[PDB]
Amino acid sequence: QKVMVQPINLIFRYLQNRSRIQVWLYEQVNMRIEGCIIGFDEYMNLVLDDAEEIHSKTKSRKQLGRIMLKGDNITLLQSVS
Amino acid sequence: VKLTAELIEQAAQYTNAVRDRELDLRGYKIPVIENLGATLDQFDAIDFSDNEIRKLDGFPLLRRLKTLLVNNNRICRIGEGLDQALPCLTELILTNNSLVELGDLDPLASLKSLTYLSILRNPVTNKKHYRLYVIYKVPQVRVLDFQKVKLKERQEAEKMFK
Amino acid sequence: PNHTIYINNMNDKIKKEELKRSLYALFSQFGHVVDIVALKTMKMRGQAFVIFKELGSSTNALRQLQGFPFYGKPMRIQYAKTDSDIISKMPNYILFLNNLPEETNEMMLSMLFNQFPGFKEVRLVPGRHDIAFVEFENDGQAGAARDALQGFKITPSHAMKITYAKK
Amino acid sequence: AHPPELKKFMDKKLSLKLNGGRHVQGILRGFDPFMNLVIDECVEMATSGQQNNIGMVVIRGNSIIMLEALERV
Amino acid sequence: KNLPLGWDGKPIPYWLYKLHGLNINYNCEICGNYTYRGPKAFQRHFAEWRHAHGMRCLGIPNTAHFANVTQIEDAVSLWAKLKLQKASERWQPDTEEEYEDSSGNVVNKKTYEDLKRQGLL
Amino acid sequence: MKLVRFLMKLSHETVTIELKNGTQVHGTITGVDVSMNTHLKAVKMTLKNREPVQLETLSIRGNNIRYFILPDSLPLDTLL
Amino acid sequence: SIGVPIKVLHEAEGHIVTCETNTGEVYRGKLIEAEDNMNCQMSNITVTYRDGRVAQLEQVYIRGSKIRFLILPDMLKNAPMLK
Amino acid sequence: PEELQKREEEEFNTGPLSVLTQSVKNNTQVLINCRNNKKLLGRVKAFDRHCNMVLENVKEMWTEVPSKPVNKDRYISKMFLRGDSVIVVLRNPLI
Amino acid sequence: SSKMLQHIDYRMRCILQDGRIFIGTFKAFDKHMNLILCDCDEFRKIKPKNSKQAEREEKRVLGLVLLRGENLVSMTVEGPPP
RNA sequence: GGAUUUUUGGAGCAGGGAGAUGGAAUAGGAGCUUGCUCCGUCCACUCCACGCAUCGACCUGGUAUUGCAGUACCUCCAGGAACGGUGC
Repeated sequence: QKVMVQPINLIFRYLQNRSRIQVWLYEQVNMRIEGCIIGFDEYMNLVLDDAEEIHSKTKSRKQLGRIMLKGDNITLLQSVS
Repeated sequence: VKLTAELIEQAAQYTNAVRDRELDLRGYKIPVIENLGATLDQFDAIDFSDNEIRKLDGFPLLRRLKTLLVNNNRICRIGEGLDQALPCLTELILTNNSLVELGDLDPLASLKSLTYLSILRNPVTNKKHYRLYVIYKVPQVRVLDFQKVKLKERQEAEKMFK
Repeated sequence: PNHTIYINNMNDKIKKEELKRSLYALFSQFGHVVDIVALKTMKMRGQAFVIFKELGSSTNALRQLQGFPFYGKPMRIQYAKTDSDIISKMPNYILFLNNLPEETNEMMLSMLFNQFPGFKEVRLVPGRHDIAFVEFENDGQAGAARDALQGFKITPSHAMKITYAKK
Repeated sequence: AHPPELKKFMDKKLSLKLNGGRHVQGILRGFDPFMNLVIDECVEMATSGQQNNIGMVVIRGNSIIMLEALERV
Repeated sequence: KNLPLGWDGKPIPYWLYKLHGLNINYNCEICGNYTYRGPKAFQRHFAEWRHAHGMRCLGIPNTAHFANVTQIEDAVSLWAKLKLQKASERWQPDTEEEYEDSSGNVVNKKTYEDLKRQGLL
Repeated sequence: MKLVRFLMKLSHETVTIELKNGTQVHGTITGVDVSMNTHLKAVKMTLKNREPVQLETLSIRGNNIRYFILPDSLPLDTLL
Repeated sequence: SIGVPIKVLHEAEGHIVTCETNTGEVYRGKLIEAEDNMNCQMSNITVTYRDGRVAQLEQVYIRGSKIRFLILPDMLKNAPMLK
Repeated sequence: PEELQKREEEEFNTGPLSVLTQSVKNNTQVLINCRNNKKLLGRVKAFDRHCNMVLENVKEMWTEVPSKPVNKDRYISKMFLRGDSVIVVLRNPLI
Repeated sequence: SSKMLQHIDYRMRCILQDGRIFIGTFKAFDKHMNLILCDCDEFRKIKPKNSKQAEREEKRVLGLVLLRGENLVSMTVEGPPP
């Protein structure tokens, strides 16, 4: 009936926007990855730009630049800009 | 008649009524309490329905036991080393038995795990202050003659017979 | 009669699992424990059934525990009207059944007459209605179940009683 | 090689438990045979009662071990 | 070479072995899963002992009617219908031979004597 | 090639397996398949802070194992 | 190839079962739609989240990747898988 | 098979696992870094794609808190390792 | 080989992802080897959080459990076949 | 056939502070055994912030139901926390 909006479609529209989002992680919901994705592949192993670790409890942000986070330790993201 | 590990391994070790591991040996009149630990740590209930066991004795080291049927037996007394061989024991149902005098209640109190007990149909039943002796000697008990124990009964049973 | 025995008339402030443990301890003696069908919903509260190995076992737990004290009120046990799902998936020798139904099913009549050590056969007098003659391959069995059936209920609209056939 | 059966649940509301004990409350919107159920109007629910609307969450089945229903669909 | 015996206890030559067709084995379930080489050998076995025993312990006589039925569930259903037919064609006076009481209504031999000697007829 | 096939050179072989739940056991395993599946036997096993628990026929998993120790009379190049 | 485990899951789907997940998320209810990848859809379930407030929800999507176990029909003990 | 194992040697040798490739062609004693914090030091005798390496002169050490953690240390010469419990396989430690 | 295929149908203590022991009368295997344990129970450590309180295990029974493939740490025999 | 659902793993780890409070017989170091001083692993009592809430089972007495059906688990009030894991 209704057609599929792929998660790769989400990531592709985000990258085309070159937008800044914060992403969730595994077994630790305290930390978020705040940055923009540069490109992609068929694998959804998230590559990132100007990213930083942002802690909930600690309240700090440690920046990496164009970082390549793991693909399996992704959960989702919120587009903040 | 020889009661062997034949009749203990061929015994039924499977889901009981309250969904526990029970091992029935009904229909033997087995008077010999031997060769039992070959339940192999996968059993909690040992049942000897239709037995003539000269008294209450003869079990192996079962740190797991959770029910035992020694009813319709020839229980006259009560043996000593019951607790270290049944620390997980709450159900030692010895009704239709032939315990007589409160000297058959000497090892009854040394267990810390007794709550669900039955010694029904014994001449220790209609004797005066018999349930009083029971409610004195059994601290952690909760199921006695299939009706709850009472704090009033415990007060009576501690206070009397000083 | 039934191997599924009704056990009820106890308290409700008692738990289903706890009363099940009590019933197991007090039922492995008079019969075998196959399964305790216990429902504590309101439509059937304070009651359960134990499915014993033998129908005479269940009715004998009923006739010995005919009001045995337990759990807030002397519990009453009888046979059931039918049998449980486990067992569902599984003085003389001859005696005239008076108040013998012109309606009874010969199957249930046979399970009644063979409650005892196996009966020989039941012969529901097919002339002038309301009579039967049943013989048992064990005369002690016949007399036992016929005396315990003096005034027995089957299809409770009547009492089906069997006495020693005359000379 | 078989797509998942979110078919009558699509375009409907689910409250999901993903790893980190987190919850994503949202609409079933998009997926793959990888079960990557993507929730728009999806909001996070933390350990504390704090909740932020995330816009459009493409929440991978990499972690989300639960999700309950808001309606019958 | 598995070559079967002759009277003088040697191999049997090959064209002769082929003629006798020993290669073919017959799963006789009645005989303790015995299995036979040689076809007429197989057949005579049905009256040989091992088959006789098999039958006795099966609970069904070694009458011809089952010979060449080797599976035991087939045997029991066969002998089942056979039993039914033997009981049918038997004339049993108990259920057939029938007696009117004096009262103008009829019963069988059995019930007639039953109520006769238990004090009415 | 893989060293899964090197561990396939183990039957009637005295080995020692340190498994995933802090386990360390001595074992003559029963038989090992291509996915490391090596079922233990007469094995004395001790997980994290444990006892010498005995298993006469036990089935030690694959990816839920950590380290394996082969016999001492075991030629390595001949085993891989 | 095809798993008699999956045949067991198919005989356990549709009615009251009780799945038990990784962190203690255990859902006892109608395990309606389970696909051989085990992403079990439960219906009218009572799930504990190991929290001891084992509360009743409806039509949950409990993945089987975290599923520690799954209590199935106690009536199919005579399965065609084992027999 | 044949061309596949050719490319396989080329992959283990001129790829990321060059550390273990040199541990095998050079007979180096290399630090296999566990994901579970148990440091085993020793050679590499059998090695392949998934980081499955068999180590000789194996010595396992842990930070064991009885306090201030001590280096629990033992040395089983021959012992195998699968690549799942491994986080790294480093050619050269300073010891 | 199918090693367990001889030891099935008996009450076998299967080990967990979290260190329990569950004696189910095991049935069958797979390529993922997901367990179908019939007449199956479980028991795990009732941690006292202390030493003057001692450690036990509270009894849990699932009956027949379809333990997903990610479970087994081991499979040993704790009950002969009934 | 080691990449988002099962078998090449996110596994490991550590229990919140203190009082001239205390036990280590056979087991810790130095002051070179005994005596005594200080020092890096727990539990019992007590102070905080009974480490904090939920719920479940139970012990206590009162309290509603007499009833036939195959159970995650079925009363209500009130106390206590003997026990379990969920958020910090």
